[PDB]
Amino acid sequence: AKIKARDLRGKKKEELLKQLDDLKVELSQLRVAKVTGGAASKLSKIRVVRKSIARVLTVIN
Amino acid sequence: KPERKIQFKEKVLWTAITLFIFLVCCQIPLFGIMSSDSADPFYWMRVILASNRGTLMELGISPIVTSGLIMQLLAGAKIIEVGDTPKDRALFNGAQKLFGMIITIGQSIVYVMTGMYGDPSEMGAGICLLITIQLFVAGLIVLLLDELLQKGYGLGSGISLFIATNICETIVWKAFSPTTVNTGRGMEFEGAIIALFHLLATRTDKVRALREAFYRQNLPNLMNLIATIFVFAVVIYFQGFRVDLPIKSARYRGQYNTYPIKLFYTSNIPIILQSALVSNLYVISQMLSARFSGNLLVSLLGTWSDTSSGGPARAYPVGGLCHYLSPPESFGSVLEDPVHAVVYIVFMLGSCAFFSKTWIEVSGSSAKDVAKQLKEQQMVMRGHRETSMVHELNRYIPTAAAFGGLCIGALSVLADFLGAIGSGTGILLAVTIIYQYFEIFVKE
Amino acid sequence: FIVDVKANKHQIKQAVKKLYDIDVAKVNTLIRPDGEKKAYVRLAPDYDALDVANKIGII
Amino acid sequence: SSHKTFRIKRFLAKKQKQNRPIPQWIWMKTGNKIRYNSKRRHWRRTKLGL
Amino acid sequence: DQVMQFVEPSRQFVKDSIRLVKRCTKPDRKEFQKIAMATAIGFAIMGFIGFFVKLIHIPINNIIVGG
Ligand SMILES: C=C1CN(S(=O)(=O)c2ccc(C)cc2)CCCN(CC2CCCCC2)CCCN(S(=O)(=O)c2ccc(N(C)C)cc2)C1
Ligand SMILES: [Mg+2]
Repeated sequence: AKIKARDLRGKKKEELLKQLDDLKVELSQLRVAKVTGGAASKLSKIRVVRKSIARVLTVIN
Repeated sequence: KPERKIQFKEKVLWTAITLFIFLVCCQIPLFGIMSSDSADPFYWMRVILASNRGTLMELGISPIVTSGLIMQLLAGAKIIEVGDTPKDRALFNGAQKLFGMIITIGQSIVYVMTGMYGDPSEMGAGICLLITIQLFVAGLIVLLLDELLQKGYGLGSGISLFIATNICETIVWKAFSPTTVNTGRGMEFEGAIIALFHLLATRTDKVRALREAFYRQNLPNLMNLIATIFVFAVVIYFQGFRVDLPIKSARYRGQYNTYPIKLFYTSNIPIILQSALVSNLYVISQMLSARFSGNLLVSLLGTWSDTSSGGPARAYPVGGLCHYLSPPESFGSVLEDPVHAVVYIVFMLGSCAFFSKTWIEVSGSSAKDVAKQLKEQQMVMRGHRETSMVHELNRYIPTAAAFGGLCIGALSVLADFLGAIGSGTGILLAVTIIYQYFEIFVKE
Repeated sequence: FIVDVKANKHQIKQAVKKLYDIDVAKVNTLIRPDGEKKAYVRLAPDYDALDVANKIGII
Repeated sequence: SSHKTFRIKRFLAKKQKQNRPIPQWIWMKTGNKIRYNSKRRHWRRTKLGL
Repeated sequence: DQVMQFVEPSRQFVKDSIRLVKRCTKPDRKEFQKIAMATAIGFAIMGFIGFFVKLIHIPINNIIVGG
């Protein structure tokens, strides 16, 4: 449920980019759900997906 | 009946004491009846009325479940004005109970003519009157409780509670009961679970025990209980399906609310009416056929014969179009009579779907009505006028009603096909009936 | 759609085509009084907008 | 003016976005001294400079 | 011919119905367990009251048969 930077270090670039793409599409779905009216549970997840994207990008760089 | 200040724990206690008032009538057997040879006008018909045999409340819920329709029918043609003042109000509720006594008199005519109560001459006019009056007293405690509840002392509506502890209790008895029935093959208790434990003592062989576990036709089969839990679970998952509509206050910022549109927009009315039409087609056909027979039309409606099914023989629509509408008795019966088997599905599915679609517009739950409601609660949707409110609601409401009817019909059909304990109509009533109680309790 | 002010019509067309694997007939963009760019994306005739909106989540 | 530049339109957009009142859940935080938005601007009264 | 207008109500019905199914929110797994446990404890309590009812059935009908 929680994406952490400790276990992303050994992985190589390809699956890191794949996971980044999955996080991006999840974030887009979260945003459209927020606009059309969704549960507070889905609203709260936006920050966690944004921070997971930040973690993945930081590890890549 | 008046109203007073009440609190939630006192409210559940009031639901409790009302349910034991129901239970003392449900448990105690009636006296003065000495005719048990027939005892099968319709199993399904009894369920809708929550009626009983040889019990205090065998009277049924018919009057309380119809009298209300008469008041609504008069209002539509505006024949009479219902109470709009407290003294006028304190009348219809009661007068309806008095009209219920007239409905009980109709039941007394039905009881003597059907012959389940007995021959009219053998009881005699006076003795027939004594039993009819005594049944009305058992019904009357329910009818006065209905007025007490109608005012609001009772939680919601008691009609659901009577079914809630009527169709479910029977499933609970089938699951475990300490009475033993012996054909001499083995010693087993009435409860399906107890019967399996008794079978293990009866037979050392593991294979015979698994054969009994799969198939135990004379007693409730163990497999049926497993199916009953599975069908309850699938109906729960279907019950959850909802549509979230962004609803916002007309004068506040950043306020996010959702107006829920559940898949089952009509919660139980399609099934209560449907379980009602299928029971009726059969109930009149058996009664009319017995009084007057040898007419091609009455045989064409239905032919009736009783075959024992792990209990007393049940009159089946052996002949007539009601047979095609009638359920398939066995998986082999579906193979042997796909026609009636299938007809049995289109009529039930279609009736619920038609009854739902029509129920949403009968009860004032249409998109326009609910939009008007949201208007009197100063509720709006973001970036939308009220006409678009109606249009947005229309995108879901009729489709939601139709597919809710379709889903409940399909779920009942699947539950019956899997051979779970109890009628599919009964299982449907139980889940929705508990859910209305569940929402009130969570609301507390 | 709502997009950012740094997107060309070509970029919007390409982004929609990749994200939603559909075809775009044309794009008309304006900049709202509040700041972000609003894009009207007209699809090919053989694609209807209602089913794409279904797949999106807005109905 | 209907004819306007991109930066002028952007500045106008920011100023318009800034003109909303405070959220009702602000004033009943703990360490709060704000009663209302005191920087609200009306188009008739103050003329935005420019 | 007329068969297209016969099946078009069915066609739009299934189309808008699977559309609604796409729109309808699904119960979450944690929510599924929560609601299932709530319905299960409700089942248990009504089963308990019904067990008491069916067990007190026996003495009262035994008495009635006796008198
Ligand atoms: C009230 C009814 C309903 N009916 S109905 O007659 O067609 C009828 C219909 C419409 C109206 C307006 C009135 C009556 C049909 C369903 C019969 N289910 C079958 C049960 C199923 C389980 C296993 C035992 C049998 C029993 C429900 C009670 N029954 S009852 O058992 O037959 C009965 C009731 C009272 C007496 N007494 C002593 C007066 C005797 C028998 C009647
Ligand atoms: Mg001036």
